[PDB]
Amino acid sequence: SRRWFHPNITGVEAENLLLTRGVDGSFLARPSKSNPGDFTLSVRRNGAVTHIKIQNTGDYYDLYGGEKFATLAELVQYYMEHHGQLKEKNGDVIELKYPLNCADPTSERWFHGHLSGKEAEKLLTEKGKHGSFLVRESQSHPGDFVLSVRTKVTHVMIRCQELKYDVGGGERFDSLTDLVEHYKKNPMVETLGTVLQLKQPLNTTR
Amino acid sequence: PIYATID
Amino acid sequence: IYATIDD
Repeated sequence: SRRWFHPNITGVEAENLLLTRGVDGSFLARPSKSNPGDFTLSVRRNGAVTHIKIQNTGDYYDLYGGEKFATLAELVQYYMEHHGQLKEKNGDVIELKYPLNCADPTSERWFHGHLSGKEAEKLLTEKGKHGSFLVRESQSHPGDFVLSVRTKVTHVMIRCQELKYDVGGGERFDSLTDLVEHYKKNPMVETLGTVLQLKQPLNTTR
Repeated sequence: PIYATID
Repeated sequence: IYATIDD
């Protein structure tokens, strides 16, 4: 879904993201803040940004009106491919032209992106040392991340809520690199005694 | 931060 | 199983 869906942002960050990284016609979808778990289409038109609410009924998606769809992606495809079907109060047409990609949280090499728990356990045991760590995306809680650490291998969920990064609680961090740097210096302790030392990175190989 | 409606 | 962290 990364080509157009941004799970950890807000209307405000979607605005900024569309106005900096985007062009007129650029759009993204995101969770709703005014009614979870609806979704929201944020769209850039003629230098400004408009937010459109998507209803989540459990059996379909729609725009509180109009056609209904099995998936969010089908709804988005529909309004990309049928022009004039999306009109403001003034009757101005809203055009969904260019999906804005969800960028990776960092460009450091210990970030592996899409990667499973098991793939992380393999790479780390058969190519890392004790205290070898990486960060990856969470498949159990999409939108979140995971710190994968050689010690056996331990996985720690990294929550991303409102652009903040924490390790389940404790200090919220600005960027994913702040959280990693901070926990190298000051090791975290799992609640079974084990200290998760981040000793050396296991970088991606390409 | 303004929303919209289509209908 | 993923691990928890308190403080």
